[PDB]
Amino acid sequence: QGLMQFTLPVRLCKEIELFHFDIGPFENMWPGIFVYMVHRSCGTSCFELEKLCRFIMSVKKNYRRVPYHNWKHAVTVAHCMYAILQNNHTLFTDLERKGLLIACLCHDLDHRGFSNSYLQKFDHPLAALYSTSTMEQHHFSQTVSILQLEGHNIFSTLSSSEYEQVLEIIRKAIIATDLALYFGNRKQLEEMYQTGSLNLNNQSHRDRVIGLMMTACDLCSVTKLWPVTKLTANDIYAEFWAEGDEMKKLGIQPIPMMDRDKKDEVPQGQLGFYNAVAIPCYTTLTQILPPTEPLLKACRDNLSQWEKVIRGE
Ligand SMILES: Cc1cc(-c2cc(C(F)(F)F)nn2-c2ccc(OCc3cc(C(=O)N4CC5(CNC5)C4)c4ccccc4n3)cc2)ccn1
Ligand SMILES: [Mg+2]
Ligand SMILES: [Zn+2]
Repeated sequence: QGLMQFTLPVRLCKEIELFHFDIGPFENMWPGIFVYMVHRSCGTSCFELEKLCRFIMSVKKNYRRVPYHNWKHAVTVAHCMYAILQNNHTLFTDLERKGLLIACLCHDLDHRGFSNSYLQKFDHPLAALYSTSTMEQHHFSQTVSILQLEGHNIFSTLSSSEYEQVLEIIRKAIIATDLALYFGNRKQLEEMYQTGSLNLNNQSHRDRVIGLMMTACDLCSVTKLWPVTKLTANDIYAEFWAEGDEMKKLGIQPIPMMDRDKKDEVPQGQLGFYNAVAIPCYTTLTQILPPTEPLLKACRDNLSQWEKVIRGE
């Protein structure tokens, strides 16, 4: 695999450490950037080199050519996690860092470009399969599958006790990317910080904290520079409207978010999403992990930009 023979250009190493880094212009290097981020945080000799490169390229194969939930989004989510882990060096374990970077790379595995609402409505084999968090359990299942391929188990050169630790950590992280679960997860995190009940030693509090980090990296396109954040918004709407198009073909009227005929209300839609979802998430993450403040600042910068779009300013 050429992945082994790849090294990152020196001029990008400081740019990759920035929270608002955009991997967009470097598609050829995306598999190597993940190797670089694994080797930077976890170090070389953490994974057997060849098995790590099979895994990444196999992980890439199982990402479809959907407009948003694709291979570019997996590495983009994985970079923000790497940026979070690098700026919180002492507060996460060795098995957490390597598990979470793998989880973010696999958190949207085999996405077809469809909401959980769509699948749980048009009787798809995935919704008769997993009744809740439909795509999420399929993502973790596809992850367990790839690990068990020949010469791919990057984690079985490790205990069968340390093994199922990292796999549960991976499962929780991938399940936590279900946005419907984020609202409750965050409101309990907010309360524990009010009363001072947040315990890093308590492992069920760790899982809530990681889940919010998973939500933060999943939405990290709002924490990029305005030209990058704007263009990415086109990608997720093109995948939404395509799902809404398939609903109109059955006589079903989609919700305006999935309706391409209501493009003009996207700016007011983003502003509502930032205030209801994005800003609370990064504000809560910043309170628990102060070094994650640039994500909250960059999100504020993009909210003001959507503010200007609405007003013509
Ligand atoms: C896990 C997850 C992530 C994302 C996500 C990631 C990212 C990014 F890639 F950036 F990271 N973005 N998103 C994202 C995509 C579309 C969104 O859509 C909001 C909206 C609402 C209305 C509406 O109902 N409204 C607004 C209204 C009040 N004045 C008009 C009525 C809407 C209406 C018309 C047109 C467009 C509209 N869009 C919001 C966010 C999305 C969903 N789940
Ligand atoms: Mg997902
Ligand atoms: Zn995702």
